[PDB]
Amino acid sequence: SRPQVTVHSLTGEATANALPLPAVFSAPIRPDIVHTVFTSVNKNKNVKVNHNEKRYATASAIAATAVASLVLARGHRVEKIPEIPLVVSTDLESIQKTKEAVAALKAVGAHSDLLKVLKSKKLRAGKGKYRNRRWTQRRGPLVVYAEDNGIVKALRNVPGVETANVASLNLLQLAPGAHLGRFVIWTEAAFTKLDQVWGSETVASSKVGYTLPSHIISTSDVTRIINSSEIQSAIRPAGQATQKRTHVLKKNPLKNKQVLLRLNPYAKVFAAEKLGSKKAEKT
Amino acid sequence: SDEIVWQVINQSFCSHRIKAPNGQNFCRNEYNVTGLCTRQSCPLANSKYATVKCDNGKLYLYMKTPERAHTPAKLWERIKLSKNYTKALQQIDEHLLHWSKFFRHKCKQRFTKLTQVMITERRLALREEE
Amino acid sequence: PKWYPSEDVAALKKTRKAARPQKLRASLVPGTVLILLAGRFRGKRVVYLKHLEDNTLLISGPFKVNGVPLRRVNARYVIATSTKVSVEGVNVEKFNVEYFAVEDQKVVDKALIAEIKKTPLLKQYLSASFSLKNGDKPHMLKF
Amino acid sequence: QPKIGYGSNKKTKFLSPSGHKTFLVANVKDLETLTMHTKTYAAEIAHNISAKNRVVILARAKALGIKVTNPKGRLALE
Amino acid sequence: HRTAPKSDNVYLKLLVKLYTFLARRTDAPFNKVVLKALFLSKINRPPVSVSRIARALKQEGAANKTVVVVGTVTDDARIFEFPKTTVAALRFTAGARAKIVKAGGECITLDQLAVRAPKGQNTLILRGPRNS
RNA sequence: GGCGCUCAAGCGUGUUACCUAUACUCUACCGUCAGGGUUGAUAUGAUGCCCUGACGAGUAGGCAGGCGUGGAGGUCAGUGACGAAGCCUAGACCGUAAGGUCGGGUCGAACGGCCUCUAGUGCAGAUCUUGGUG
RNA sequence: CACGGACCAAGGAGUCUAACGUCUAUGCGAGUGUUUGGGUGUAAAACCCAUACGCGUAGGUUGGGGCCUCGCAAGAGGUGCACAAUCGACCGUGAGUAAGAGCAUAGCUGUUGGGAGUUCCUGCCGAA
Ligand SMILES: [Mg+2]
Ligand SMILES: [Mg+2]
Ligand SMILES: [Mg+2]
Ligand SMILES: [Mg+2]
Ligand SMILES: [Mg+2]
Ligand SMILES: [Mg+2]
Ligand SMILES: [Mg+2]
Ligand SMILES: [Mg+2]
Ligand SMILES: [Mg+2]
Ligand SMILES: [Mg+2]
Ligand SMILES: [Mg+2]
Ligand SMILES: [Mg+2]
Ligand SMILES: [Mg+2]
Ligand SMILES: [Mg+2]
Ligand SMILES: [Zn+2]
Repeated sequence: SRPQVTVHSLTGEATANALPLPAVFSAPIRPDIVHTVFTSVNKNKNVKVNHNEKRYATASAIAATAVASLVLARGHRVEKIPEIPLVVSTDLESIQKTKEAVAALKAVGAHSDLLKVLKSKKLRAGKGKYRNRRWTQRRGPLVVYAEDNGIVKALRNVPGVETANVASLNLLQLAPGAHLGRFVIWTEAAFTKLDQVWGSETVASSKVGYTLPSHIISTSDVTRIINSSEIQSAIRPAGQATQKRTHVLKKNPLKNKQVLLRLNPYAKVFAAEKLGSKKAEKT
Repeated sequence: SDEIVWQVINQSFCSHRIKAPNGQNFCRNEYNVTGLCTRQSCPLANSKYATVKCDNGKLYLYMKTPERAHTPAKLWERIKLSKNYTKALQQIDEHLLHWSKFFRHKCKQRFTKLTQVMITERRLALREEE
Repeated sequence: PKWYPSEDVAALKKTRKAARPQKLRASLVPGTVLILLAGRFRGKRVVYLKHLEDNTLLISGPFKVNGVPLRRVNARYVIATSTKVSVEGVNVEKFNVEYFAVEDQKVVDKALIAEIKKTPLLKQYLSASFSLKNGDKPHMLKF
Repeated sequence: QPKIGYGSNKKTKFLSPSGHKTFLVANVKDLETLTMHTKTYAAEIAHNISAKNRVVILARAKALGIKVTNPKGRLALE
Repeated sequence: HRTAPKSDNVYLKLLVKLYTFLARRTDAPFNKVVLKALFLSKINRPPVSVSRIARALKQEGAANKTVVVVGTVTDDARIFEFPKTTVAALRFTAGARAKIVKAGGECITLDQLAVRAPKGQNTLILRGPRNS
C-alpha cells in the first residue's frame, strides 16, 4: 500500500522520478476465481467463461504480481531486486539487441531467475516429447511494454522471458499453472498506462461499463482487526487456551470415602451416629 | 495482506513445501527457522521474522521487518553473533526484545544447534594444523 | 544455564502417592516361628524377632541351633507357624536397617535359647528343615 | 480382516522402532531441513541417488547429527 | 444447517473467522446471528434493495440505527428521496452505492461494522424476501 | 460334526455348579457425529492445537475419504554411467487396508516427486474358433 | 469324506448425442448474456468494440430472530428482518398490488430419452 514506486535506470541506478501505484494492485487476490478461469481457458488449447470473471481473474493476477512473498512462493528468484512492483525506464522499449537487454536485466537484478530458467531445461518425460513438445524449462521474468520499439525482437531469443503489451495482458502469461504472483518488469510508460487500461478511483477504466471489483473485507489482515483496541474492550476475559482436564477418571463414592464425603457431608455425621444400625424402641 | 498471502500459500502451491510421509509439511526456505510449513513459520507468510543462519564460520542473525517488505534485496539485516555463547544469547534476546516469544525461542534453539554443528564439523575435520 | 534447552523438558505432574507404614499379616507376631521358602536357607525353620522400617522382617536361627545367622527376610516369602516363643527375654533395639548396610548375634542367641529351653523338642524342630512329601496338600495343611 | 478399529495410536503412528519418523531426502539442501529435528525425524536417501552423491549426503548428515535410515546402501549390500 | 460457508472465497472466510471469534468472545447475540447468516447459500441470501432500507428506517426510532444486510444491496430507481444512513453489507451494487453516497449515507463492509459495533449496538438486521 | 454312547454320551421333567460370544459394564485405543475452548496472537497449517461427550450390527438404497493408472499446465536452480526409466524380490520400515519407502537383483539411458484440471483401478463364465498334441 | 475331470497355447457377451429440472460456487444486478460481425494479435489463442435479439422490471393488529432503555438476574417494556396469522382497502377475487430478482458461467445431479456375472481399499448414513 505504498504511495509510489521509483523508476530504475537500465544501468541500475535508482531514478529520482516516482510514479503513483495504480488501483489494480489494490484489488482482490482470489485464488479460487483465478483457478477456475485458468482451468476453463487452458482447456481451450472449449469452455465459455464470463467476460467480467475473466477480467476479475486478470486483475487478481496483476495484484499478485506486486506481492513479493507470493513471487518467492511460486519460485522466482526475486530475493535480489531493487523493489516490487519492479519498474524500469521507458528507454527499455527501444533496445534493439538481445545482449543489451540481457545486460539490463542483470542490472535489474533478475539474473538469478534467468539462471534458474536456463538450468531447468530438461528433456520431455512423456511421449509428448515426440509430439512437438520436447524441451521443458521453468518460467522467467515478464517484461511489459506500452509500445514496441524493437524490445520485442531483442528479448525473443533469451530463454524464459516473455513480453506482453499492456493493453493485452493474459492470465496464462500472468499466472502460469493457476499459481498467483509471476515476476514481472514494467516499463515506465507501461506503469503509467496501466491506470488508463484498468482505471483508478476517479478514472474510467477505458473498458465499456467496467469498474474494478470491490472488497468484501476492507482489511486483508484479520489479526489487526481482531486485535484492534476497541474489540478487546468489548471482549470477555479469555480462557486458558489449553483446557484443564476435569474428571479424567470416575471415583466411585461407595469404595472411596473422600469423594463420598465430598458428595454428601452428612454421611460423615451419619457414620458416627450409626443411624443405619439404629435400634427402634422395643415398646 | 499477510493473512491473504498465508492462505494462498497454505491452500495453494508453497513451492518450498515438502509433504512428508506422516503428513507434516516442511518448507525448504533457507531462512526458515522451523522447517515446518505453518502460520508462524513461512518467512513468506510473516512480515516480522528472524533466523540464525551460518555463513562461513560465523553464525549470523537475519532480521525481517514489514518496513523493508519492499526492496527485498536489502530486506534481511545481517547481525554478527559473538563467538561467546552467553554473549550470543544475550545479543539475540536484546535484538529480539519485545518480540513474539515463538521466534525468540526458535531462534535461540537454532543458534544452539548450529553452534553444536560447527563444533562437531570441527571435530570431524580436525587436522594436523596447530 | 550454559545450554539453552534443546526441545523442551516435560515436567512430571505432582504425584499424590504418599508412602505409609506397612500393615502386616495377622499371623506374624514377635516370637513366631517361620519357614523360609527361598534363598540360601529355604525350607529352614527360624525365629521372628522384629519388623524393620523398610518392611524386612528380622530373623535369627538361632545360629547356635541351626546355623542360620541374623538376617533380613521379605515377609511374603515366609510362612508363619502357630507355635510361638516369648521374645521378651531378648531386647532387640540396637540393630536396625542401616546397621545391615558375631557378638550381637551371641547376645541375642543366649536370650532366645533361654526361652527355647522351656518348650519341649523346640530346638530339634528349629534344627531340622521342612519340605513337602508326596500326598501333602498345602491347602488342608495347618501350619 | 482390515478395519478402522485396528488403527494405531496417533502418538505412535508413523514411527519406526528406532522412534524416528522416516523422511525422504534427495540432496544436501533437503537434508538441511532436518537440522534440529534429529530426535523426531531420521533421513532416508532416495533410491535414485547416485553413489557419488550418497557419500556427500552421509558426511553432511553426520556433521548435522541426523540419523540416516539406510546408510551403506549402494556403498555396501544388505 | 451449515458449519462453514460452502464458498471458497478467501475474504468471506476471513470475515467468517472474525465473526466466529467475536461470537465466541462476545455475549451479544448479534455476532452469532451474523455468523450464521454468513454461511448461507445464494438462494438463502435474497437481495435487500435500497427500497427496503428506506422502509426499515421509516420505522419509528430506527432512523439513526445502522442497517445491516448480510448479503448484497441493489438499487431501486422507484425512489427519489432517500434518507442518510450508514448501511453495512457484504456487497453493494454500483447503483446502490451511488444512491447511498449521494444522499450523504455511507457503505461499510461487515468488518468495519464489527470495529464500529462489536456487540451490534444500535444495529438493524434486514433479510430480503425469499419468495423463490 | 467325527470318533463314539445304551443303569446313555437317548428322552421329558427340576436343581445347582461350570465353560463363553459381533451381547452388557469399566478402562485404553481407532474412526464418524455433536457440543465446546483457544489472538492487543499460539512454542506447529484457527481448514491448526486442545477439551468434553455420544455412537460403531446394520438388509434395500444412498454419500464420503484414501490407494493405484495415464493426459496436460506449473514447480522441485529435482534425479542420471560413481547407472536414469521398466520388471522381480517369501528382504527391512511404514499404513487397518488398497499400497508406499528403502535394500538387493535385474536392467543400461534418460525419468521421477509435488500443486492444479482431465481421463481411469481387478477378476468370473459361456458359445465356441484357431494352432498343436493323442 | 460326499460329488465330477482327453491334453498344451492363446483369442473370447453393441457406439455417440439431446430435452427439462433441483442444489451448490462465482460475476453482475432491473437488469443480465457478447461474439451475429469487426479490430488487434511473438497469431486457433490472447485483449477489445459494436451488433442484435433472448430471459427480466413496469395497509390494522398478533407473533417474530434481532437492536434500545430500566433491571444483578427473572422480567418490565420500546422497536421491529424474513415469514406466518387472520383483518380488511384498491387493482382486477388472485400468485395479487399498496417499496421487484433475474441473467450468465461452471460443478454435482434427478427424470425423459434417441438402435438407445462381479466391480481397488476404508469409512459413513440408513428404509422394510
Ligand atoms: Mg495458552
Ligand atoms: Mg474418561
Ligand atoms: Mg528400488
Ligand atoms: Mg437461480
Ligand atoms: Mg408501523
Ligand atoms: Mg472374556
Ligand atoms: Mg499445546
Ligand atoms: Mg448418533
Ligand atoms: Mg446405523
Ligand atoms: Mg508433469
Ligand atoms: Mg513393485
Ligand atoms: Mg504393521
Ligand atoms: Mg408489513
Ligand atoms: Mg407488526
Ligand atoms: Zn510454506
